[PDB]
Amino acid sequence: RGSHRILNLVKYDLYSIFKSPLTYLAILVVSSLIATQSILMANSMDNPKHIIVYGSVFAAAKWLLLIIGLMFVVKTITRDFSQGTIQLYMSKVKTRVGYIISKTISIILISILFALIHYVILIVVQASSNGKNLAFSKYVDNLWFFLIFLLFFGLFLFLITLASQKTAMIFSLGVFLVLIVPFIKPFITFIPRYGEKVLDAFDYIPFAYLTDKMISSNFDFSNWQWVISLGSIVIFFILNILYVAKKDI
Amino acid sequence: RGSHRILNLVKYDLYSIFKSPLTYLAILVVSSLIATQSILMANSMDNPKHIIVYGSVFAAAKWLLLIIGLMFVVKTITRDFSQGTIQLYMSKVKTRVGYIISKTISIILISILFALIHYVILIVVQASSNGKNLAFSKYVDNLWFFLIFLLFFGLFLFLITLASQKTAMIFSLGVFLVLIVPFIKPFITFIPRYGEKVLDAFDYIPFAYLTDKMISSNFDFSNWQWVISLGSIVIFFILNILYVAKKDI
Amino acid sequence: MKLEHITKKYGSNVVLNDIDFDFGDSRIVGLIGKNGVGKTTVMKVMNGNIIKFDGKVDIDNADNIGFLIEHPKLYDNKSGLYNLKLFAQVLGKGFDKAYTDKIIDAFGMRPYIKKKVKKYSMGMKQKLAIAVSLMNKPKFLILDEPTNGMDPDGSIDVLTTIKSLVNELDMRILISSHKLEDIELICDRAVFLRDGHFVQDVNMEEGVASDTTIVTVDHKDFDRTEKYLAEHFQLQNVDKADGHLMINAQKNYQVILKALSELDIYPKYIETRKSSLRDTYFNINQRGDK
Amino acid sequence: MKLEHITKKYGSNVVLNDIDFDFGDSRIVGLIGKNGVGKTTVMKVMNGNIIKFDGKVDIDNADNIGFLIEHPKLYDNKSGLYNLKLFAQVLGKGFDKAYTDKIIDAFGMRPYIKKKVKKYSMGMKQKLAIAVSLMNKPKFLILDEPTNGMDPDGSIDVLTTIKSLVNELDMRILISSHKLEDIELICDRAVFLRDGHFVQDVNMEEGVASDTTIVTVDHKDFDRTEKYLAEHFQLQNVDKADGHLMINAQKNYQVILKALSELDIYPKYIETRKSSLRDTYFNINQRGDK
Repeated sequence: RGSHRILNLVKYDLYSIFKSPLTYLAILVVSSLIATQSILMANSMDNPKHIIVYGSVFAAAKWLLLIIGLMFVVKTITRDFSQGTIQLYMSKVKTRVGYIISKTISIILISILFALIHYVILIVVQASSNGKNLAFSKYVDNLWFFLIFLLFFGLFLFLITLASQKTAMIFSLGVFLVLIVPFIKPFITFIPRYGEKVLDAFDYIPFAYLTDKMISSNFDFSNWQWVISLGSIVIFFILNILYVAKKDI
Repeated sequence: RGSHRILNLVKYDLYSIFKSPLTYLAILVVSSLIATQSILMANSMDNPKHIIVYGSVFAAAKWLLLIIGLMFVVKTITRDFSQGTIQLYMSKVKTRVGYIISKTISIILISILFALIHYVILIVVQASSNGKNLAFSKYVDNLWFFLIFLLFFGLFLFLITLASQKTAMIFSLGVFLVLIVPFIKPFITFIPRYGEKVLDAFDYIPFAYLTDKMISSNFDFSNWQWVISLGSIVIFFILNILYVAKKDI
Repeated sequence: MKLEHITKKYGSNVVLNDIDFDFGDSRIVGLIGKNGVGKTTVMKVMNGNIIKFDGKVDIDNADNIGFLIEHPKLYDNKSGLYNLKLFAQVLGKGFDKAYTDKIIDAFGMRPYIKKKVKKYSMGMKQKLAIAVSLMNKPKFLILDEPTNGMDPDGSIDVLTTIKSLVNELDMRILISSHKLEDIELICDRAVFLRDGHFVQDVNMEEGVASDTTIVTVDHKDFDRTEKYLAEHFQLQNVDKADGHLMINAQKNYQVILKALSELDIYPKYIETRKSSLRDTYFNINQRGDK
Repeated sequence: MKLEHITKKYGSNVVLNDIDFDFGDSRIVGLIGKNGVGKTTVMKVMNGNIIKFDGKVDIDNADNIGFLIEHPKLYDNKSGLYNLKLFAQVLGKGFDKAYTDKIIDAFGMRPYIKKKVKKYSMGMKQKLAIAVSLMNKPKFLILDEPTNGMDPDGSIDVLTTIKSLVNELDMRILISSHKLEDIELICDRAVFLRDGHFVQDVNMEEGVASDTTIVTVDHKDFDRTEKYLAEHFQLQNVDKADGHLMINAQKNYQVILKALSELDIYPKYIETRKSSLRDTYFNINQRGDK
C-alpha cells in the first residue's frame, strides 16, 4: 500500500547513505579538523590552565557539518533525476504524491540522524577536556534549527530540480545560495544611504536571516519570524505537490 | 601532410579556448578581486601618501592566474578523452604522434597567452597608480616560470589520464596535488625530529618545491634544480610518446 | 484499458488526432509507424507519464502497469540483486523468493546476477530491464523496442520465453519496435499509425495468411497493367516506386501470362507467397518519402 | 586492408585464430556473427586501434581510411558544420565546398545542418556520423552498425544513398550490422565469423549449388525447352515424369520468358529456391546452440 511504498523508499534512501565510504571519510575529516582547531586555539595563545569555551567549537562544527549535510541532501534529492530512474516513479497520481512524501520523510530521517552525529561529536569533545558543561535545551533547540534549515533548503532545491531537471545547476545553485550572502554583506551593505532601510527589510526575506543566523552559536527567533518561516515551508510544500502533479515530461 | 594535421589540432583547440564566455567571466572576476584587494590594503591601513607595495599584487595575481591556467590546461587536455573522440585519432602511428605534438604546442600557446594577460593586468595597475616601476627581466623570468610549471603539470596529468581514462579523477588529483602540499606542510613538517632532514631532502622531489615557489614573490633556482626539472619534463614527454604508441583500447 | 478520442497537441503542432485503442480479444499487439510521428508520445500517454490527455482513460486501481520506454533506467552504481529487490519492494507488492527465482532461472541471468550493472553490456541491460518490468507483476505491459541490439538467436529465445510467460502469467503485451520480421513471429494483431491515426488494423490468428501473387514491372508499363488487371481481376495492393503489384493467390498463371503477352507487358519476377507486414508497411508509408 | 595469419589472444581467451581476408573483385562486404564473438575486435584490428596484431598488414600510404565504430562520437556543445569542418581539416586533405555540399544535399540534413547536435535525434546523429566518416575522403569505408536507430524506409534510403556514392566515387564498404534482411538487398559478398575464424564466404551472384530455380512446362514443349536451356545455361536436374526442370538461379526472368514466348511456350509455374543469409546463418549457427 501507500504506507509500504513510503517506508521502503525511505529505508532504501537510508541504506544508500549508510553504505558509501564518503560518509565515513567526511565524518573522519571533520572530526580531525575540529579537534585540531580546538586544541590549537585553546593550548597556545593566552596559555590558561586548559580552560576551554565551547561557543567557537559549536559554531565551527555546526557550519562545516551543515554544508556537508546540505550537499548530502542535494545528492539524495537529485539521484533519480541524474540517472533517469525518475521516469519509472511518475506513473500514477498516488505514486507521484508518495514520491514527494517519501523524499520529505527521508530528509527528516537524515536530519535526525545527523543531529545525533553532532551530539556524539560534541559529547566526546566535551568529555576529553575539562570545563563548564552545556545544557540539554541548547542541543534540543539546535536540533529544531537543524530540521528547519535542512527542510527549507531541501524543498526549495527540490522545486528547482523538478522545474529544470538539470543536476549541475542544483549543486552550483545550492553552493551559491548558502555561501553568497555572508561573503557579500561586508563588502556591500555599508555603502548605501539606504542600508538601514534594507537591513530593517531583511527581517522578512527567508534567505537573508536563515543564512545570517548560521554563524551565531545560539539562534533567536521572534514570533513573526517563526510564523513566516512555517508559512513559507508550507507554501513551498503545497506548491511542490501541485507542480509535480501538473508538470509534463 | 602531417603539418596541417598538427597545426589544425592546435589551432582549433586554441579557437575553442578563445570562444567561451567563462574565459571572460574568469578574467573579470580575477581582475576585480586583485584590484579590490590591492587598493583596499594599500590606501588606508596606515594612511600613507598613497604609496603602494607591489609584492602582494605580484603574488596574488600569480597565484590566481596559475590555478586558473592549470585548470584551463586540464580541461583542454581532457575534453577529447571525456567524449571518447580520441578513438578517431588513435588510428595510425603518425597521427598518434602528431596528436601529442599538437597537445604540447597547445600548452605552449595557452601559457604564452596567459603570460600576456598577466602582463596586461599588471601594466593597467601600474598605469593607474603612483610608485616605482619594475623591470622587464622580472617579466621574462615570469614567462619562463609559467612555461616550466604548466608544461610539467600538463605532462604529468597527461600520463595519469592515459593510464586511467577517467576525467573526474584527473580533476580531483590535479586540484589535490596543487593545493594540498602548501596547506599540509605547516601543520606537519615542524613536528618531527626528522623535519630538518626531510627539509634538506625536499630539494630533489619535483612536486614539493615547484608548488611551494608558486606563491612566492621571488623565484631563483640552482643549476641542479634546473637540470632535474628539465630532465623530468623530457623523460615525461618520451614516456608519454612511448605509451601512446603502445596502448590498446 | 481503452483509449477514446485522445487529442494531444504541442502549441500549434498536433501529435495525436482522435485516436482509439482497446485490447479486444487480442493477447500480443504490435505498434508500427515511422520515425518521429508520435509513437513514444502514445506510449507515454498510455503508460501514464502524460496527464494532459484530452480524452477518457478507463483503468482499474488493482491492475499494475510495467513499462519499457526509450532507454533503460537503472542504478548503474549498484548491483543486480539490489536493483531487482528495490524495484520489487518499491514498485510491486513485495519481494517473492520463489517468483524471483523462477524469473531469473527462466530468463537465464543467474551466472551474471551478482556482478555490477556497470560491467554489463547493452543487451544485458535490456534483459535485466525486461525482468524489472515484469517484477511489478503487472496486468499491462508496454515495451518500446526491447530487442534493439540482439542477434537473431537471442531475439528468438527472448520472444519464445516471453510467450511462454504469457501463459504462465495472465499478461497482455503491446510492443512498438522496428525490424518487423521479428514482430511477425510472435504477435496476434498489429496496428499501423499514420498522421496521428490508426489507418489499418490487420489481425492474424490462424495460418491462412491470405496468400498473394506479386508482379513486378517498370513504370511505363505499370500504368497499363494496373488498368487491365483491374478491369479483369480484383487487385489488392500497389507500390508505385518499385512497380510492385500484389494481386491475390492464383493457382494457374496461364490466363494472366497469355493476357499480358497479347498485352505486350511482361513481369520481371513471379512468385507466390504469404502476405506480410513488410508489404503492408511499405504500401502505407512509401508516399511521403519519395 | 588485408589480414594474413592473424591470431590474437586475451589471457586464456582466443579471439582471432588464423583469419585471412582480401578484397577480390568485390565492392560491398558484410560481416556477420554473434554478440561478443570479437567482431568489434576485428574492426579495431582493421581500423588500427589495436596494435598487437601478431601478423602482417600491407598498406599503401596513399590510401585513406574512414570508419564508424559502435556509437557516434561528436562534440556535443558545438554544431554539425563545426564537426564537418574540423574532421575535414584534421583527417582529410582539406575542406572543399562542392564535395561537402553534394554529400550534404544527397543525405538530406541541410535544414538542420546549422542546428546544435544536442537537439538532434539518434538517427540524425547516426547519419551525421556517416557524413563525418565520408569527410575523410577515404579509399576504404568501415562502418559498425550504421542502421540501428532508424525506421525501415529511412534505412533503405540511407543504404541507397551509400551504394550510389559507391558508384559515383570509388569506395569499398565493409558493413557489420544486424537486421540482415536490409543488408541482403544491396551487398556484394558476405563473411560469417564463428569460433574465431571466417567459416564461410558466399558470393551471391555466382551462387551455391543448393540454390535451384523450378520451371514447370507442358508435355509438348519439353524437347524445345530442354534444347534452349542446353544451349544457354547450366542444367542441374531434369525430371520428365514430374515435368519439372531445375535451372541455376537467375535474378531477372525477362530474357528467359522472352525466349520461351518466342518459341510459343508458356510455363505452368515458376519459382526459385534460394538460401538467404537468415537461412544460412541459422543453419550454420544451429550447430552450437541446438
